[PDB]
Amino acid sequence: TSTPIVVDCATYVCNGNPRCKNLLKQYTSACKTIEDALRLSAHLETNDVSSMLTFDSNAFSLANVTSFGDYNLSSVLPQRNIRSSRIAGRSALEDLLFSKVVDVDYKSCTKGLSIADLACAQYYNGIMVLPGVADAERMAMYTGSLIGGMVLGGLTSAAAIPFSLALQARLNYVALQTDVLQENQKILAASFNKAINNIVASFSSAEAIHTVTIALNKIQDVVNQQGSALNHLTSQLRHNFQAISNSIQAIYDRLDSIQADQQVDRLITGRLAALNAFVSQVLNKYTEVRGSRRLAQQKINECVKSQSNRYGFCGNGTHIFSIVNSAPDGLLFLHTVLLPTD
Amino acid sequence: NIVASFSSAEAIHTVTIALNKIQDVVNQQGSALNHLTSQLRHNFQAISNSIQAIYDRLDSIQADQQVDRLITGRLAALNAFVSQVLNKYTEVRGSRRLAQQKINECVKSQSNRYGFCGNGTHIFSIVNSAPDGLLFLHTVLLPTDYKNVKAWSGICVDGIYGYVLRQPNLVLYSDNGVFRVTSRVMFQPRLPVLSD
Amino acid sequence: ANLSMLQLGVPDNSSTIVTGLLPTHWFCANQSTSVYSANGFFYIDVGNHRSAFALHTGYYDANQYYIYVTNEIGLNASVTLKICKFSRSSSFDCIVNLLFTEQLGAPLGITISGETVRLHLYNVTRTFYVPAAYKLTKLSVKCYFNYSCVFSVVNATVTVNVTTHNGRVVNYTVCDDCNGYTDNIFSVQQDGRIPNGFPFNNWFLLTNGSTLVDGVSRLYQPLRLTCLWPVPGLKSSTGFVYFNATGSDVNCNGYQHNSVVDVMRYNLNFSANSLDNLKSGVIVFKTLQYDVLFYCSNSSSGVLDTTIPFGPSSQPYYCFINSTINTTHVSTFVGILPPTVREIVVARTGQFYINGFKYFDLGFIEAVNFNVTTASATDFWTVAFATFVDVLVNVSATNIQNLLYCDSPFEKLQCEHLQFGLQDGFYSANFLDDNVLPETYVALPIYYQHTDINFTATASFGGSCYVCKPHQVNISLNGNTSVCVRTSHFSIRYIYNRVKSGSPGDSSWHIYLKSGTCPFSFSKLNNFQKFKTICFSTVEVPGSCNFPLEATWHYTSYTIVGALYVTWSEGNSITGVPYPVSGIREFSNLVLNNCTKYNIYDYVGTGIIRSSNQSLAGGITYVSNSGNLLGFKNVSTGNIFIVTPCNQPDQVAVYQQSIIGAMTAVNESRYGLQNLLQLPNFYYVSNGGNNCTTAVMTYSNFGICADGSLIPVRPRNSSDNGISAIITANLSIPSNWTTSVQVEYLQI
Amino acid sequence: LVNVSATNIQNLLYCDSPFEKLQCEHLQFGLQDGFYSANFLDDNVLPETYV
Ligand SMILES: *[C@@H]1O[C@H](CO)[C@@H](O[C@@H]2O[C@H](CO)[C@@H](O[C@@H]3O[C@H](CO[C@H]4O[C@H](CO)[C@@H](O)[C@H](O[C@H]5O[C@H](CO)[C@@H](O)[C@H](O)[C@@H]5O)[C@@H]4O)[C@@H](O)[C@H](O[C@H]4O[C@H](CO)[C@@H](O)[C@H](O)[C@@H]4O[C@H]4O[C@H](CO)[C@@H](O)[C@H](O)[C@@H]4O[C@H]4O[C@H](CO)[C@@H](O)[C@H](O)[C@@H]4O)[C@@H]3O)[C@H](O)[C@H]2NC(C)=O)[C@H](O)[C@H]1NC(C)=O
Ligand SMILES: *[C@@H]1O[C@H](CO)[C@@H](O[C@@H]2O[C@H](CO)[C@@H](O[C@@H]3O[C@H](CO[C@H]4O[C@H](CO)[C@@H](O)[C@H](O)[C@@H]4O)[C@@H](O)[C@H](O[C@H]4O[C@H](CO)[C@@H](O)[C@H](O)[C@@H]4O[C@H]4O[C@H](CO)[C@@H](O)[C@H](O)[C@@H]4O)[C@@H]3O)[C@H](O)[C@H]2NC(C)=O)[C@H](O)[C@H]1NC(C)=O
Ligand SMILES: *[C@@H]1O[C@H](CO)[C@@H](O[C@@H]2O[C@H](CO)[C@@H](O[C@@H]3O[C@H](CO[C@H]4O[C@H](CO)[C@@H](O)[C@H](O)[C@@H]4O)[C@@H](O)[C@H](O[C@H]4O[C@H](CO)[C@@H](O)[C@H](O)[C@@H]4O)[C@@H]3O)[C@H](O)[C@H]2NC(C)=O)[C@H](O)[C@H]1NC(C)=O
Ligand SMILES: *[C@@H]1O[C@H](CO)[C@@H](O[C@@H]2O[C@H](CO)[C@@H](O[C@@H]3O[C@H](CO)[C@@H](O)[C@H](O[C@H]4O[C@H](CO)[C@@H](O)[C@H](O)[C@@H]4O)[C@@H]3O)[C@H](O)[C@H]2NC(C)=O)[C@H](O)[C@H]1NC(C)=O
Ligand SMILES: *[C@@H]1O[C@H](CO)[C@@H](O[C@@H]2O[C@H](CO)[C@@H](O[C@@H]3O[C@H](CO[C@H]4O[C@H](CO)[C@@H](O)[C@H](O)[C@@H]4O)[C@@H](O)[C@H](O)[C@@H]3O)[C@H](O)[C@H]2NC(C)=O)[C@H](O)[C@H]1NC(C)=O
Ligand SMILES: *[C@@H]1O[C@H](CO)[C@@H](O[C@@H]2O[C@H](CO)[C@@H](O[C@@H]3O[C@H](CO)[C@@H](O)[C@H](O)[C@@H]3O)[C@H](O)[C@H]2NC(C)=O)[C@H](O)[C@H]1NC(C)=O
Ligand SMILES: *[C@@H]1O[C@H](CO)[C@@H](O[C@@H]2O[C@H](CO)[C@@H](O[C@@H]3O[C@H](CO)[C@@H](O)[C@H](O)[C@@H]3O)[C@H](O)[C@H]2NC(C)=O)[C@H](O)[C@H]1NC(C)=O
Ligand SMILES: *[C@@H]1O[C@H](CO)[C@@H](O[C@@H]2O[C@H](CO)[C@@H](O)[C@H](O)[C@H]2NC(C)=O)[C@H](O)[C@H]1NC(C)=O
Ligand SMILES: *[C@@H]1O[C@H](CO)[C@@H](O[C@@H]2O[C@H](CO)[C@@H](O)[C@H](O)[C@H]2NC(C)=O)[C@H](O)[C@H]1NC(C)=O
Ligand SMILES: *[C@@H]1O[C@H](CO)[C@@H](O[C@@H]2O[C@H](CO)[C@@H](O)[C@H](O)[C@H]2NC(C)=O)[C@H](O)[C@H]1NC(C)=O
Ligand SMILES: *[C@@H]1O[C@H](CO)[C@@H](O[C@@H]2O[C@H](CO)[C@@H](O)[C@H](O)[C@H]2NC(C)=O)[C@H](O)[C@H]1NC(C)=O
Ligand SMILES: *[C@@H]1O[C@H](CO)[C@@H](O[C@@H]2O[C@H](CO)[C@@H](O)[C@H](O)[C@H]2NC(C)=O)[C@H](O)[C@H]1NC(C)=O
Ligand SMILES: *[C@@H]1O[C@H](CO)[C@@H](O)[C@H](O)[C@H]1NC(C)=O
Ligand SMILES: *[C@@H]1O[C@H](CO)[C@@H](O)[C@H](O)[C@H]1NC(C)=O
Ligand SMILES: *[C@@H]1O[C@H](CO)[C@@H](O)[C@H](O)[C@H]1NC(C)=O
Ligand SMILES: *[C@@H]1O[C@H](CO)[C@@H](O)[C@H](O)[C@H]1NC(C)=O
Ligand SMILES: *[C@@H]1O[C@H](CO)[C@@H](O)[C@H](O)[C@H]1NC(C)=O
Ligand SMILES: *[C@@H]1O[C@H](CO)[C@@H](O)[C@H](O)[C@H]1NC(C)=O
Repeated sequence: TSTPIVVDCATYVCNGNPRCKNLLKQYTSACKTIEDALRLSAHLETNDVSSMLTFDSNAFSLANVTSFGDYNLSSVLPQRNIRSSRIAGRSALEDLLFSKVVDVDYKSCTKGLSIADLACAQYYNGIMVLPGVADAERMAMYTGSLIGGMVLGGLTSAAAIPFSLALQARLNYVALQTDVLQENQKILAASFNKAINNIVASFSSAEAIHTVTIALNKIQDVVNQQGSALNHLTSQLRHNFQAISNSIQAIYDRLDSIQADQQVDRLITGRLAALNAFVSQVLNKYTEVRGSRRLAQQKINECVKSQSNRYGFCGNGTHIFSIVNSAPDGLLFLHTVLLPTD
Repeated sequence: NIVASFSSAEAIHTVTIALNKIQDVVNQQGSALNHLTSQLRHNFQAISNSIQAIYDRLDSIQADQQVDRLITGRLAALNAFVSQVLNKYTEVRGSRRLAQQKINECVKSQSNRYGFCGNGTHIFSIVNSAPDGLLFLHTVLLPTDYKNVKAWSGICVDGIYGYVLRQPNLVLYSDNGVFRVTSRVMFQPRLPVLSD
Repeated sequence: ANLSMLQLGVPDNSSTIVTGLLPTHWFCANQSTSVYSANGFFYIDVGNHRSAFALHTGYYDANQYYIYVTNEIGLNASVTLKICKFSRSSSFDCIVNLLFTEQLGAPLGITISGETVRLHLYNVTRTFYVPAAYKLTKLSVKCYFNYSCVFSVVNATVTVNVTTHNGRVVNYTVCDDCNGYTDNIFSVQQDGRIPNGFPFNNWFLLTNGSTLVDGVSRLYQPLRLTCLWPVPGLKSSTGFVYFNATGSDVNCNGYQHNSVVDVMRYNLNFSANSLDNLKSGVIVFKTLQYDVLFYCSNSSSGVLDTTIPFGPSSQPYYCFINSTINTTHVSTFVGILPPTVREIVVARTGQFYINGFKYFDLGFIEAVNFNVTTASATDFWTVAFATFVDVLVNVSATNIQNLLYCDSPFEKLQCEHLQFGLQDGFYSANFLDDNVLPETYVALPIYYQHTDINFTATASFGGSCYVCKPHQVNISLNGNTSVCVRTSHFSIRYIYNRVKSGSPGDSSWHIYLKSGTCPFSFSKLNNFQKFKTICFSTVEVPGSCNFPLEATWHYTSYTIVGALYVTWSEGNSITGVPYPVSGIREFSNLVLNNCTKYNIYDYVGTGIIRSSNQSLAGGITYVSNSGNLLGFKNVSTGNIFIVTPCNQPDQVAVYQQSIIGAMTAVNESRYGLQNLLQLPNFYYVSNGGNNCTTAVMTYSNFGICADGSLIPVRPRNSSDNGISAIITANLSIPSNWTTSVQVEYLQI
Repeated sequence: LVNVSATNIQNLLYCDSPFEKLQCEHLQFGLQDGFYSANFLDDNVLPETYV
């Protein structure tokens, strides 16, 4: 996903000026279109994400750490409760990812009292940053459902199996096992536990460090871009066009309407052009993300729910299972694979 | 139900989505052209938006400057339009790649890619045309009722020799003492043989 | 028709003429099902039986909105309205789907004009805009007298005499008389509105220059009525009318508001016979000083006749103004009349218009005598007494087709988007509270030091004539030909000494500065404008831009008198001041707590300033990256001020062509909406309850339901089991299967 | 390169050295490690040619 942005046709051009309210009438068919594009895009994106984030209460309950035992899962599992009227909270890893890389509270932007923060300062120019879609409770519900599926083996009722068994089944898939005793499981549980600890430590601060670094770089990049786009849009308000000032009020304090309206029309033209450019940028980003969502869904189906044989896809090795967690604007996948040693 | 749903079951959800998407594609093509056309009215910093009106009032020594301003503006509008068009083509190319994969895997062959063509057991798909695209009708099986099965992990003859089914997709179970083998997917039981 | 006063649009305890799409005869029959030509219908039910009505076309059109009504009765009437496209009663595209609860015995109904659909719900009216509604000219009726249903098929152009008393309607009598009333006569509605559906037969839009021909726009026009006086009976014995409709004869039709208007509008009568159209007569205006006489003639020799043509001519008519000062019979040509004269409008301001076009401008008018000599009453259809309003108008061939007043929040949205009806969904809004603000002024330390200048003019007229020119004008700058500012501050006035005559015949002359050749307006040099140097002159100076001084006699003739010359260079040594500040050693001003205009260390804008106190180490100006003040520190001390934009933007939810609710940043009630919720990062204001079935509009994790209350979103429920393992166990294995077909669209 | 606050000098940077000149060119008191474009134009008086 990415955050929806809606920009007011008028406030971003003439920030509360009643003179422009008249001048802008002649651009209705060109100014309204800005809002139409932005609102539609927000709508479409909201619907799409909503169509992914489904929920299963059985698996959610079975996502309990006690289903996983020797393999741990505690830094992955959502907080079961925060003693509040909320189904779930963020896992330890999620708190880490979000905190390290880091919705506006618009109620504060009317109180005065403090020098305004950046958000309100953008709000004052008609640039609204909307609430998200993939909120924390939805993401946890979705995620917990995926995790419980790892232990809710194909039994009557909603009976679960030991995670040890689940994995054994996923091994037989690759190569039928001929040994009654699972010598492999203690080795793999221990190895797994180290791998997870290394990843969490790597994120907090093994070739896992390579892979983790890449994930962090990418997450940071996404964040920086959203900020940069808005800063550019906002900065352009200072770009006095071929006119006396960049303040419409300052123009009307100096010139009568017979000239002032021309000076202001130049500013209006410039500002509308800036908005058109912004909209194009936004639409392009949505297209990119749609591509990514398609891929993400494939990986959820093939590499989480089923278990594929697509060598070179989910994990450079023999894929046993994957864990999914939320991340800023996205999903983080932890692909657990086997690697031969001897 | 689908034809009726299109004319006006959870199929209604899926059909609604297809309709919304088809309509969206259509609206966008119209909107882009309307914008391009509307911009012709955006008189730039000149006397008029009609070149003729300019030449009826001013001699060439000034008229050519007024007109050059209009020309610059209009060329800029075209450049913007072209960029928009090219971006749309890129998007569609992505979609065509996917469409071809689905034709091959979900129409001609029949895949095992759970979660791909149809949320269920894919048997076959039908393809029809749609405005600017293809409509796929994926026919899948959905379980309705299942049996409770007394499964065994294997047989251990004389307390020494375990024997298990070679194929992991099969279940050995006790049909009230009669041992039978079934698929884990569909309840189509048969008697076991040693070669299993 | 047993209509309420509210349906009729009439005042209590009175007698009025009501015009338009009214009910008449009642089809009290048991024929079950029938079809009529119609522009609407009314019906009355009390009986416990279903009834239904529909307005439709003569064939099936897949893309026409059709109007369907159903009524069911219990204790009250359950009334359903649907305006939708139908699958040859299956709707699939709807403008409105509403349920009302109505008083039994009420006459309920629907009327259509153009694309406007009016729903009459006894006590109230609701309006919808429905594409091509005018096509719905067939009425189907399902209804019997056997079950109490009676109905009246509505045709067109009905005029009714209505009498009211003690809240009741007493009389409802259709005219056989009232010929032509439906094109010119109507009743003034509550608050002065002209009734929806009226045809503006001779009502022009006023202009000062160009005219609109076709399109939609917001106008400022004299379309709110305080009175309306039908076939007024104006005769040469009537005398003068003083704009405020408080004259002894002014029996206004409809509601009356005892105030003072901006204009009087005369809707003129005429025929095809030119000899019944040309009348002898004059129009006389009482100004603050003299009588002014307006009249016309066919030839240019105005001295040979005194007429007013109404209606179509066959020749040009020349029109002149006369006014006399101690036998100084000043007389001038003004202009040529249009081929047809239909409306005359006179403003208190002195502005005089014909068919919307301004012909001349008197200094001020106290009263008017439309002195047509006659034999009859039949020269006027009506006199309207009106004030200016902000209206959205659909203009066609220069005529009014659709007039929308924008007073309510929803009507204001229609105005803001210039659109007659919206699309259900979300809209941004910011209804700027346009008004006059106090001005604040904050600047770096400086001793205050100010000089006055006036640019004065004194004039004489009558050198050989009037209208032609001023005889002489004496122009000076504080008595000099050149005055300069050598002070930190200054201010400038403009004075026209008509008073020099002792007896201001000069009030017929208007002498003032024109927009100059300078990058500033003269009158704005008193705002906080900054220069290095200025100097002013009444005589030509090389390199100096100027402001021409122009004279006119009631804006007919125009001539240049002289000019004010100014030189300057940019910089910050000299500042203009709004008024002659005195006493103060160092000049500044600061207003807190409601909107101001400000100039603060050269940042200029508007908003609200509030005091605060934070440890803002550093400089004195705090701005956004868009260059707007966030705050400032008051130089001499550590007090800091916060600057905010009072006109905040909000999001409005629209459904069934009405405002449902709004998302805001401010903890207050809003667009009629009262019920305020606090949500983690905003407030939501509604008028809905907390029990409302389903969202109709959605975003994020919430939706807005049909009555505006909020509903939380919940993720789609779905689940399944895992994959069975090689374990001794009770497994669940599918036996019976069904099939479904899933639909996917891909663009190629 | 001057950091001005309430009209007063807060930070005065002379730009004589190449690195100080980069700070001047980007108007920034300290850079971010990485790559930068540079073209320190040798402003001076030139002879004029005429063809
Ligand atoms: C170029 O010139 C600049 C222009 O003047 C210069 O930037 C200015 O640098 C000074 C440093 O000298 C700023 O310092 C401020 O000091 C506050 C004052 O308290 C300190 O000083 C007193 C006097 O020196 C002492 O009495 C006091 O110490 C006592 O108390 C302590 C607390 O009780 C205790 O620990 C000590 O022992 C002692 O007893 C103390 O030392 C300080 O509050 C101030 O606030 C910032 O930090 C808070 C903590 O991080 C934030 O909470 C506040 O929220 C401040 O951060 C904001 O500003 C940063 C700088 O602009 C941004 O990075 C942040 O993002 C944040 O900005 C947001 O908020 C702004 C509104 O407040 C808004 O405008 C932004 O857009 C954004 O929203 C701070 O230390 C001084 O204010 C800087 N001044 C300005 C105007 O920026 C810059 O350094 C010079 N350039 C170069 C190259 O040097
Ligand atoms: C062609 O161009 C002329 C160009 O000037 C234009 O005429 C001008 O029209 C406006 C509108 O026709 C006239 O200006 C003033 O309008 C208000 C309008 O009411 C609105 O605003 C008040 C205040 O914001 C609200 O309360 C109200 O609800 C409305 O929303 C009138 O009320 C003003 O009338 C004043 O003068 C009367 C006579 O002097 C007084 O009885 C009345 O009390 C007013 O007093 C107020 O204004 C004085 C102004 O000097 C001030 O001293 C007093 O304290 C007090 O505040 C008023 O007329 C403007 O006057 C018009 N022009 C001329 C020459 O007079 C034409 O409309 C335009 N024509 C077309 C077709 O476009
Ligand atoms: C592919 O996508 C489909 C959609 O196309 C998903 O299939 C649905 O899966 C759910 C679970 O995944 C089905 O489960 C059934 O839900 C019914 C819904 O109950 C709610 O709604 C009713 C009606 O609105 C309310 O009264 C009730 O309180 C609920 O809020 C239940 O009603 C069903 O249980 C009943 O039937 C079973 C079977 O006969 C009995 O044991 C139960 O007692 C009870 O009587 C049940 O849970 C839903 O039917 C499925 N959809 C479809 C179209 O069949 C598929 O899962 C999905 N993915 C795959 C791979 O298949
Ligand atoms: C606008 O002005 C027209 C005048 O140009 C005016 O229409 C006329 O109204 C009267 C009043 O509304 C008509 O009625 C007449 O009344 C006298 C009454 O005694 C009769 O004698 C007239 O009889 C003549 O006309 C009959 C109808 O054509 C003939 O049958 C008979 O022989 C006579 O010739 C007549 O009824 C008069 O007809 C019309 N005038 C016209 C041109 O039709 C109109 O009402 C104005 N309206 C307003 C509100 O100003
Ligand atoms: C506006 O001001 C104008 C500025 O002067 C007015 O013009 C004047 O109008 C009067 C009538 O409009 C003229 O009358 C003159 O009368 C003499 C006298 O002879 C006439 O009377 C005898 C007796 O009634 C009769 O036998 C004769 O036939 C005449 O009818 C004539 O000899 C003149 O020829 C003339 O008609 C004024 O001279 C004239 N001004 C000018 C410049 O001519 C104008 O009336 C005013 N407009 C209005 C509507 O009041
Ligand atoms: C600008 O023009 C005015 C007129 O040419 C000249 O100043 C005027 O001075 C009088 C006396 O100082 C002001 O007060 C008036 O006093 C009389 C008598 O007590 C009283 O009836 C009037 O009400 C009024 O108070 C008058 O206000 C002032 N006029 C203005 C417009 O300020 C002024 O001198 C001029 N500027 C220069 C440089 O001369
Ligand atoms: C939005 O405005 C309403 C305006 O009524 C604010 O809610 C009100 O908050 C006061 C203060 O918390 C309530 O408490 C009252 O306090 C006085 C003083 O202690 C006491 O005399 C009264 O009995 C009462 O407790 C008041 O009940 C409450 N208003 C309502 C309708 O309940 C509200 O907080 C503002 N909301 C925000 C988020 O700013
Ligand atoms: C695993 O299940 C336990 C099952 O007992 C959860 O812990 C319980 O949480 C409820 C929450 O309302 C408390 O009343 C119980 O007392 C808690 N259990 C214990 C043992 O104290 C635990 O949170 C679940 N863990 C996970 C990861 O979901
Ligand atoms: C313009 O100024 C002249 C000069 O001040 C005025 O005419 C003077 O009037 C007095 C009084 O009648 C005479 O004593 C002077 O001789 C006249 N001067 C001249 C040069 O003839 C003139 O009246 C003023 N004009 C206006 C329009 O105010
Ligand atoms: C109209 O007459 C008044 C007298 O009826 C004129 O004003 C007077 O003119 C005389 C000398 O011509 C002065 O003494 C008076 O003091 C004037 N009146 C006032 C109030 O000062 C007036 O000028 C004549 N007006 C004209 C022809 O325009
Ligand atoms: C999914 O199934 C649950 C399980 O029965 C629904 O039941 C409750 O619905 C109300 C109102 O919809 C919620 O407040 C309760 O929290 C839900 N119950 C439980 C146990 O969670 C829920 O409606 C269903 N549908 C959806 C979309 O969540
Ligand atoms: C193979 O042997 C292990 C030992 O017989 C069995 O797994 C045991 O399952 C019970 C189930 O309640 C657990 O308590 C034991 O702790 C498991 N024990 C051990 C040692 O793992 C396993 O079930 C056997 N059967 C299969 C199908 O693997
Ligand atoms: C009729 O409308 C008035 C407002 O004009 C309102 O006060 C009254 O309660 C309404 N009455 C009914 C019965 O709806
Ligand atoms: C409506 O007009 C037809 C002529 O158009 C007429 O027959 C009918 O009776 C009129 N309606 C009513 C209510 O009388
Ligand atoms: C309306 O009734 C009053 C009372 O009957 C009468 O004065 C008036 O002339 C009537 N008007 C019409 C059009 O009949
Ligand atoms: C210039 O104005 C002063 C104004 O008070 C006046 O005394 C002076 O005589 C005027 N200058 C000339 C040259 O007349
Ligand atoms: C609002 O402004 C008027 C002046 O415009 C002043 O009387 C009033 O106190 C103001 N303040 C507030 C908060 O209402
Ligand atoms: C100062 O800041 C406090 C900070 O907690 C605020 O409550 C107070 O109103 C401020 N304003 C002033 C002018 O004291």
